[PDB]
Amino acid sequence: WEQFCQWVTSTNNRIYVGWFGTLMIPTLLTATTCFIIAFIAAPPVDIDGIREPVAGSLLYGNNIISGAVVPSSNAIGLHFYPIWEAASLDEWLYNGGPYQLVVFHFLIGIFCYMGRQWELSYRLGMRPWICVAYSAPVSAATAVFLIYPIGQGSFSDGMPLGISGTFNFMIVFQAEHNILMHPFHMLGVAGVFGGSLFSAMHGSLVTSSLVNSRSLHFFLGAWPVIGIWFTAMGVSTMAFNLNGFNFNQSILDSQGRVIGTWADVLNRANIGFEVMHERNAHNFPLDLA
Amino acid sequence: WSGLLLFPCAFMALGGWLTGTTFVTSWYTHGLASSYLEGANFLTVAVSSPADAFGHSLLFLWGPEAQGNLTRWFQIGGLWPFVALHGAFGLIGFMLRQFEISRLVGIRPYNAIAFSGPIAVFVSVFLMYPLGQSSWFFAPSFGVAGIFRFILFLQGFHNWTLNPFHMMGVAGILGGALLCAIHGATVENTLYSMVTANRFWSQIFGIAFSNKRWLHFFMLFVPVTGLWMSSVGIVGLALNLRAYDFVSQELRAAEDPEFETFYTKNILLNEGMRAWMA
Amino acid sequence: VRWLAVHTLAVPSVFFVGAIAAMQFIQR
Amino acid sequence: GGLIGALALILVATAALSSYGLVTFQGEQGSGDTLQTADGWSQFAAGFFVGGMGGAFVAYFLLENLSV
Amino acid sequence: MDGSYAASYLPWILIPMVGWLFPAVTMGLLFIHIESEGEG
Amino acid sequence: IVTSIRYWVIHSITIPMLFIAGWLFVSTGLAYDAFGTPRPDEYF
Amino acid sequence: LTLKIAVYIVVGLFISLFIFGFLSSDP
Amino acid sequence: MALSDTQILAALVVALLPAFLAFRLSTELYK
Ligand code: CLA
Ligand code: CLA
Ligand code: CLA
Ligand SMILES: C=Cc1c(C)c2cc3nc(c4c5[nH]c(cc6nc(cc1[nH]2)C(C)=C6CC)c(C)c5C(=O)[C@@H]4C(=O)OC)[C@@H](CCC(=O)OC/C=C(\C)CCC[C@H](C)CCC[C@H](C)CCCC(C)C)[C@@H]3C
Ligand SMILES: CC1=C(/C=C/C(C)=C\C=C\C(C)=C\C=C\C=C(C)\C=C\C=C(C)\C=C\C2=C(C)C(=O)CCC2(C)C)C(C)(C)C[C@H](O)C1
Ligand SMILES: [Fe+2]
Repeated sequence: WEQFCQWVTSTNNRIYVGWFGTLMIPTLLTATTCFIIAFIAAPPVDIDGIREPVAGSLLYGNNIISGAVVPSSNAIGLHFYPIWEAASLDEWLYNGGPYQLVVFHFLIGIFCYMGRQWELSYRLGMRPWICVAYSAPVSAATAVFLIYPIGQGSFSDGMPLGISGTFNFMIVFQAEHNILMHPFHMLGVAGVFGGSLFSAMHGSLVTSSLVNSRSLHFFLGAWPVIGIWFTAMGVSTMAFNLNGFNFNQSILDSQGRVIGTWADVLNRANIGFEVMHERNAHNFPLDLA
Repeated sequence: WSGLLLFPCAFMALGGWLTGTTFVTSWYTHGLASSYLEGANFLTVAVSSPADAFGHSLLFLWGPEAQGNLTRWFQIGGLWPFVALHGAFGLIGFMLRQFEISRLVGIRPYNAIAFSGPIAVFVSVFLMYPLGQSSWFFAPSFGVAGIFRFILFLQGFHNWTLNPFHMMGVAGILGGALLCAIHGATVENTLYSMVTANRFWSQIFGIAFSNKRWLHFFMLFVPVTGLWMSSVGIVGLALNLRAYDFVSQELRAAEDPEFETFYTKNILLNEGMRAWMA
Repeated sequence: VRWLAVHTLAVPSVFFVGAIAAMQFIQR
Repeated sequence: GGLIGALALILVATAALSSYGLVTFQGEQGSGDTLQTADGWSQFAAGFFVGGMGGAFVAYFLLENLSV
Repeated sequence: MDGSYAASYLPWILIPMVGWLFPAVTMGLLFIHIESEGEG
Repeated sequence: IVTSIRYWVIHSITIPMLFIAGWLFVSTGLAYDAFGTPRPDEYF
Repeated sequence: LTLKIAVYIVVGLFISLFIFGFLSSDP
Repeated sequence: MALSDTQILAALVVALLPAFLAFRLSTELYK
């Protein structure tokens, strides 16, 4: 058996494995397989516990953009729902259990990807800042995929594994939490903007010279990581019904009537999003035949 | 040379923004308090866009829209065109400044071609979109909250997320951030010293980097290209809305209560958001 | 020159910060 | 050094005067005495500041040799 | 006064603020608050 | 020498009077009047 | 329930193999 | 080796956050 371990820990393999890879590869492969199957042929997954089934599979009439692996059902709630707890396969398919399986095995896989990165980095004789950098996307994924469902108390409102699902999740998140006014999404925005700025500037400087750098590269790589850490922490805080600043109706007059600010308009837009229609006393047709 | 052609204009734009954020009010342009004087905070203050009473007129100081007066010139909201126009002039001035610095040194201008992205973003978001719109009242405000309000308005009226150009711009921004972080991390890891990182990525990622100049070019190119495509998409929105709307799914879902797609729910959100403001 | 380059920013900033300092009290 | 000390002292004096005016006449206002009112006391404090600067600077100009 | 530690200019401004600016500001605000009439 | 003395004197005359000028400008009814910003009492 | 048992043994053997290999790291 | 001034400035920037959190906690406790 020792030859197998010698190959596993070998720093000569064409694609490195390491001891973390021995657990990374099965989880990632399982996640990819079940995600592909659920994307292609999943049945309509009812998502809100009412008689409004939602379909997110290609075979059920969706294109690439509109396709999305539907989150679990509100009937599930936050409960662990493996296949053996399903009395048959059809209920598990119709209750969004594929989503839970995908997310769990994928989170294990990305953690093991971190482990593999560090293991190769130290076996190659290098100080491992690459995992310090890679922790930021992992932290963001955990915050938006595991921490938020637990904080909200259900897996239904998790981000669907689809392009349109991402947009719907983001808009509903803004409506219910006002993430834009929360300082940590601004920290994340500043982090990614600074990352792009430093990328452009550093590339221009290097290419213009094509024929303090230490700390320069250090801060260059450190700014976006800190930003992503901060925005992941902000999302995790938002999970337990914490929101951004509410500056609405914070300015009055001598008598007591609200003056109104741009934050008031932001609040009005959020309320408009959270109810997709008009308000009351807008002259419904009184008489119908 | 041109390094003195942007300094006065940039300084005037900064001074105008500072004056607006603390003294002028948006009562007669938006019915809101948008400066420190009324009681607003740092996030709330904004140089609000002009009112919907003139159209595309720039509200010049010597123009008859204010007749040389200053209190009127501030109440009409000409400070927004003042700030935006001076900022754009100074920004193109810095474009030429990087151009002339590169010419003086004698190396190929690559800081200018990279800086071109922000120029396109500014001229598209703040100038071309209101030009394509009815008037400046729908132009974005110069404020933290005004920017968010403009973003939500564009989502409600255009489904900007579904646009291919904003999608590829998001991809470019995130790729630029990822490349920045990965380059910094690998440099502080090997701290030449390229063979170690190349082997590490060949064994980890398989598709490692051929050369450090190639990686530097890629991190130069991804975010600028993303910004350029996003600006082009906004400009298109001004002219021809480039949103691929799958009306087949819309009709399939309208009369079938047993069918629904996240695109259909996005359309629901957009149309309800439209109906929300009458 | 450097004199203008510094004073054009310094001479309004103190005025403005004093203004904001007073506004931090003028609020009822 | 004397000028700097005098200017700092007069500045702190004006701050104390303004604080006293803020905390004293914030209730009912009368005009029997224009010094014993919020606006009157604020004007008194401002004029006191400018007079302090003027007097300190004229004293320095008298005492200090040359420097002209 | 000066020292050989990094960022030697920080005490030059930080110490006066914590010695003059901060105490003056906090005592002013406290005096204003403890004297505001009504709303007992 | 004397140049530093004049520098200090010139920077002592102007900074306090500028700060107090700003304080006076916004404390009285000047900031609202000049900039058109309404006072809180007039608001309807 | 046979699927539950199979998954249990599979994941248990995987984690046991990983921890056993990590504790006897040859390099 | 000794610290760098950038480290000191970064430490001050980091310490800004507990100041804001402490102000919020004190204002909450005042109620
Ligand atoms: C100018 C506009 C602007 C900008 C720049 C941003 C920027 C950002 N927003 Mg934001 N937002 C905006 C407007 C904006 N926002 C508006 C208007 C709204 C209201 C609708 C929101 C609502 C919003 C929400 C609700 C959330 C964000 C989040 C974020 C952050 C993204 C973090 C991320 O993707 O995780 C990092 C990247 C990942 C997690 C990707 C996974 C990486 C793993 C490790 C690898 C996976 C590999 C893959 C599976 C396969 C490999 C490919 C190949 C090898 C095969 C980022 C800072 C998110 C956030 O804060 O993050 C926590 C978030 O949850 N925003
Ligand atoms: C869980 C991880 C994850 C993954 C895999 C994706 C993947 C994607 N996002 Mg996304 N996103 C995430 C988290 C994630 N997102 C989070 C947390 C947020 C904030 C809430 C967003 C917000 C967001 C927005 C706002 C937008 C996207 C878009 C996209 C798409 C193209 C842009 C892109 O990724 O380029 C940046 C990254 C790279 C260039 C690295 C390589 C990534 C590869 C090329 C993507 C393919 C991975 C694929 C999904 C794997 C599927 C399984 C495979 C077997 C096929 C892509 C499908 C855009 C879109 O709709 O375009 C279609 C878009 O506009 N995302
Ligand atoms: C409670 C811990 C503590 C204490 C007693 C001190 C004490 C001191 N610091 Mg110091 N410092 C601290 C923490 C602390 N430091 C931390 C955590 C940082 C990192 C941000 C610094 C950064 C720092 C710098 C950069 C400098 C000092 C300097 C000084 C000296 C000048 C006086 C002063 O504090 O004002 C200046 C110090 C500050 C403004 C630090 C901010 C206060 C810290 C961050 C938190 C304190 C909160 C505290 C618990 C409140 C308790 C309230 C209680 C009294 C009721 C003095 C010996 C100066 C010096 O060495 O001069 C020679 C100087 O230049 N400090
Ligand atoms: C996140 C936002 C953002 C900001 C704030 C910013 C700012 C800056 N980047 C610069 C450079 C660059 N930016 C680059 C790439 C990028 N920069 C980006 C994003 C930004 N870049 C992105 C995304 C990229 C990737 C393409 C490069 C390649 C460079 C440079 O070479 C250059 C540099 O060397 O940086 C150190 C400088 C521009 C100097 C100039 O033009 O003088 C003129 C200044 C003027 C005209 C004043 C601006 C006034 C503006 C236009 C209008 C007024 C705005 C208000 C005052 C503020 C409103 C705030 C509201 C949003 C609330 C400045 C430090
Ligand atoms: C004459 C007169 C009156 C009677 C007064 C009598 C009999 C005595 C008064 C004595 C007084 C008021 C003495 C005041 C002394 C003030 C001192 C000692 C001030 C010292 C200040 C220092 C050393 C300041 C140092 C600093 C400054 C200026 C800073 O800003 C910070 C740094 C530092 C601490 C060094 C009354 C009847 C009260 C009123 C009438 O109108 C006028
Ligand atoms: Fe580099």
